[PDB]
Amino acid sequence: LQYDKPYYMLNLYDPNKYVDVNNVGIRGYMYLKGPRGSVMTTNIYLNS
Amino acid sequence: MKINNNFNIDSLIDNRDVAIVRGRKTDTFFKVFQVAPNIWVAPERYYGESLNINEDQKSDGGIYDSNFLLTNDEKDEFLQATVKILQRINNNVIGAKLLSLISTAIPFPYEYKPGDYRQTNYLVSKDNQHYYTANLVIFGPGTNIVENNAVYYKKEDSENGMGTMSEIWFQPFLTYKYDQFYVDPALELIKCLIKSLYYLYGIKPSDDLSIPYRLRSEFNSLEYSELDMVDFLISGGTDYKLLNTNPYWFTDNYFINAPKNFEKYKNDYETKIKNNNDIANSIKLYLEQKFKTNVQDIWELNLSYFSTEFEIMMPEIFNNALNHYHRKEYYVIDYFKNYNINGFINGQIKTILLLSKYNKNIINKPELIVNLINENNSVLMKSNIYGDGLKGTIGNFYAVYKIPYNIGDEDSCLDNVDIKEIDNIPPINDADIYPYRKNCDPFTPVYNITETKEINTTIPFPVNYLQAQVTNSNDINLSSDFLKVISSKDRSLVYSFLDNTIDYLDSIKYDGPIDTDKKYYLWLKEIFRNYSFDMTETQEVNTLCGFNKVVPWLGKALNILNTGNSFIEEFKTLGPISLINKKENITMPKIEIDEIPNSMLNLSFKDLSENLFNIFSKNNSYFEKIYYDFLDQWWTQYYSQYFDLICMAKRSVLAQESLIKKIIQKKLSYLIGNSNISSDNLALMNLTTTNTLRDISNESQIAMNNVNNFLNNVAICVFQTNIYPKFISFMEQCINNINKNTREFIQKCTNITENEKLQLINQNIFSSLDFDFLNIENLKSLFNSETGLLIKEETSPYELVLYAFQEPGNNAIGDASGKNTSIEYSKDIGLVYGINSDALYLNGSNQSISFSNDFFENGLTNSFSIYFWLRNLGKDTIKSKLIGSKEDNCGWEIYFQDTGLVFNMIDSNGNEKNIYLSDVSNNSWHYITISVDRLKEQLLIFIDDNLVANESIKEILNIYSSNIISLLSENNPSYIEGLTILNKPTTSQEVLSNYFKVLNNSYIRDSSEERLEYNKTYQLYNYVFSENPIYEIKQNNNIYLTINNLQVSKFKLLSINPNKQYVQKLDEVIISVLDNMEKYIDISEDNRLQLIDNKNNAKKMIISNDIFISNCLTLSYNGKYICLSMKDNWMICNNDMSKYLYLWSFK
Repeated sequence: LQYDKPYYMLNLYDPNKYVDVNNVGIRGYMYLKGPRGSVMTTNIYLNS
Repeated sequence: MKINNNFNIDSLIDNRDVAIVRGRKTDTFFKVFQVAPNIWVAPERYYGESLNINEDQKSDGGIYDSNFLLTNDEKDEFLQATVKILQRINNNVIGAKLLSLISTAIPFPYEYKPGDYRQTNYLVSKDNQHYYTANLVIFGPGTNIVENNAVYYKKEDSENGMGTMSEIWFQPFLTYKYDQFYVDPALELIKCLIKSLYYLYGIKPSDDLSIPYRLRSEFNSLEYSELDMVDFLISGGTDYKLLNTNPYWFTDNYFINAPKNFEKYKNDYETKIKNNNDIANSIKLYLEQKFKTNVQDIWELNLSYFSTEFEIMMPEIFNNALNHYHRKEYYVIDYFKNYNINGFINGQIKTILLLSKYNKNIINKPELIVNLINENNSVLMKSNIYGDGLKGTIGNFYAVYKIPYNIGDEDSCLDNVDIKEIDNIPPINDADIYPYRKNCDPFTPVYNITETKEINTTIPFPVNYLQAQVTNSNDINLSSDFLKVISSKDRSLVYSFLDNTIDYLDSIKYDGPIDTDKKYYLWLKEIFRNYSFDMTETQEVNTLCGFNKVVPWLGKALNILNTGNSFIEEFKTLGPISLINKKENITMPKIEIDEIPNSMLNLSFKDLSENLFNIFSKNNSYFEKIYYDFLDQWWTQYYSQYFDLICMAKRSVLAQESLIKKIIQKKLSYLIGNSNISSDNLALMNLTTTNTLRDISNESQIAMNNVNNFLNNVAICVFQTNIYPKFISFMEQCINNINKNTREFIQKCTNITENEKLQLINQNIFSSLDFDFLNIENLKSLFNSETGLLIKEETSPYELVLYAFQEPGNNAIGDASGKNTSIEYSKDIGLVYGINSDALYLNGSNQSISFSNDFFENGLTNSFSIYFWLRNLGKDTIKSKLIGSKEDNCGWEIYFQDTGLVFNMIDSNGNEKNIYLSDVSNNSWHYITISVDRLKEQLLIFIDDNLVANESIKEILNIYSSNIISLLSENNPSYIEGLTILNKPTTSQEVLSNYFKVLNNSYIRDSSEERLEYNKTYQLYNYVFSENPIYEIKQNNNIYLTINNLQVSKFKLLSINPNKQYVQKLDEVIISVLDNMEKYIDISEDNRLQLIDNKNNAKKMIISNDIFISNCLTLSYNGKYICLSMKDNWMICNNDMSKYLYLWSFK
């Protein structure tokens, strides 16, 4: 793991959800939402 | 949602929430209470089944009481219990979503005329002027009071997507104990609710659709017990893991048709109904919410998911065929005493339930009667083997099923459900309900008629041994001859396999009577130790599959290979496959593979290659499906017998445990009644015998886990050595044929050149790399489950693990072990960082902590361990108490004394183990561990990581003390961190691992074991010269640091960032010396350590150390460390000397 290197977030409890911000400010918060989507190329690979 | 708990059996009828309705079309009427929108409870027996039925019409394993739920008090109890379970389920988020879904999953209205819809879900009042909307009504049980069930209002309407009402038979008062826990009735209610979901969405399968469950290996005939589709889809367990595979090896037309019908009725609603004003908007909203969740979501709901979400322990292996394995025993649950919103009060294991009166009424009609007979056909032994209530077919399902070559394969189970949206829907009033007359099928009770057959055997079967190991006599002689046990006409002996315990009892057969409590303690301890060495003993053996924990007593527990000298020798010379009866059971699945289409002959090279690639992918997927089918077949055929062995062995262990407890209790009662022992000694004897029985239970659980793991491994190895080679051979033939066909097809193509023909031929071959699906981790991970994790954490050896931290406002201190240990601590105890976490700071006068836990009382035969981090800040030689449990001079304790510690163990009889530990109180952290092992009778004391004491406590009897462990640390302020008490003895390897694991947290420690930090005035020392500090002296117009074989130099570390406080491993440092003006370090040309004044000229060294050493850090620069120089003694940056020279320390 390295500093100054953007990373996307994943949670081990609920992989299907990803991190998003509701709003920016004091009253804002961070939350999880889905579905993760899927990238597929037929007969070779299919992953979230 | 809000469950209405303000209803009693005598509430007045309001025509809205509580009413009296009619079941089906019969003239029977009953009272119902609406608990939540569209869900009602009928606190009465089910009207459809007659309360009394003929004796031969009784279902085996079922309890029949026609007087149950009869009086109004029983009905009110049922109502309150059901409402309490409803509240418990609703409190959890997933249970609340399930309840909202059931509340909104109304059956589809029936279009009597185009544009005219009539409801199907309705209840008719007594005089037939009030109609009630209800998706589900929960009744009491039918004829059998333990038969929870759910039935549909109309068959066809619930089969073709329209949906019907559901009616539930529920038994909230009875539960059964599986292994070591009581099954939560909330989970059974959840299972019935999910079945009601299947009924409400009209996705009920055809009755003939049923996947196989077990192979009836008890019979001498080939027969498969197959489980219904809904039961398999919603039961969960390990069996559901052999069907829910990606890709699906088992598929049926039902899984295609059901979404079709769902979408059809969704279109019917959204086109015809949603735009129709003929019906109330309530039905519109209910249907909108019903159709918002598809059929896949309903399919993925099963008891494994709810067990994980609700944290409920459930059966996980063959959980729908328990009536053959687990002859249940029933316990009554008092919902005001033994239940609350959080399930069983004090867990599913630690709660106590009164045995139900109905256990004697359990009907026992066995599917088989096994009769052990001798040469002259005399009936020696007789036993009953029970069925499972599952349809048994005579045809092999695996040899008839056709794995679909052509199929299409593509979140939270109820993520789309909105509880708030469903709650906001106003209810359906009585004045806007137009019923449909033929909405109810005529209910017919179904009676299962079991068949009984006999078998005569010359060799005892496992059930013969299992039944011969139980007895009702209270004067038990544990014998060692099953033939003699059966032949014993006196009915006195009872069969057993505990050779150590039997031999010990034979040795003290002529021993003098136990007159005093000391002899009783000696006898009880010896009996416990012999029992634990008989039961928990295992032996590692190397078989054709690996290292396995062979448990030797199974041969004498289940009559498995008693012919040979020992169980292990037979297990090795015969292999795993010998542990079962029916060993050649695998048949080749019926498989069809589409040949290459001829229309591709006139295709270009690229298109032909792409089609061949698609064929290759489909063939690989088909081979994977064949492997999944083989895996399921191996389970259902071979692991069924091994799990029969598992359950039989666990039952044998429980029988032996009960026999031993009988012996203990009879001896204790005889001593109480026929001895001159003082009364207080009798009271303490009873209190100690209780704890000894608890420890015996724990040892039994250990043995059960051992046999479980051993047989699981044996079954996996059977799959290795017997099923996979057959799969490999069949797949080799199949790939050979497919390669031949593809090669011929390519050679027959016309639009392809010869070189391209060779290219395509070699590109689309099949070899062993395509059907090599074996994966040991998946085969051993089938048996992992949420039940296993919950049992593991509930029976965790950690009785106490103190955790401490600082929250803005206060400091939190407590137990993190999950047990019932209560903590009462003086609120003037601060927390300061110790080694890895916070540590309690004790003044030594008024700071007290008290840990209350039953196990802390200790006893005669409980092994335990105490370890922690101690840093004394005192100098008192007086024997001052530090920590321990001491009631009436009896117990264990540890006091400060001199500059070290004293460990004291005093039993009731006066025997005292007093040990002294030197050099412990030095303003430095020490990792103290004590391990009292009552099995081998060993006392181990470790300081830091050295075995400082290894004594024998063979002469220490009962040390029963108070449940309170008190941390006082008299007269010495001190730091105490990571206090931990386990109920298991600790070995040296575990102590070393814990020591290094806690220490190795990427922190740099000085000589005081504390945390080194920046901007702190330390003093440098060498590991070799720890007694000799570092001095600064002027020479050659410079200043140099050296030892003497001189003003001691003051050392500080500096970091680049001013936001860093402590010094972590593997980081840059600038060494600084405090002179009249501060100076920094540098390395000169001769690698000597020079003192400079320039701020930026000083270069950055690197700090590291070895994890094997607590605090001997090393300073390096550009790959070359700093080491002591030759005598002349300064420091040099050279690596042509011994390793000890690089080591350093700070103070």
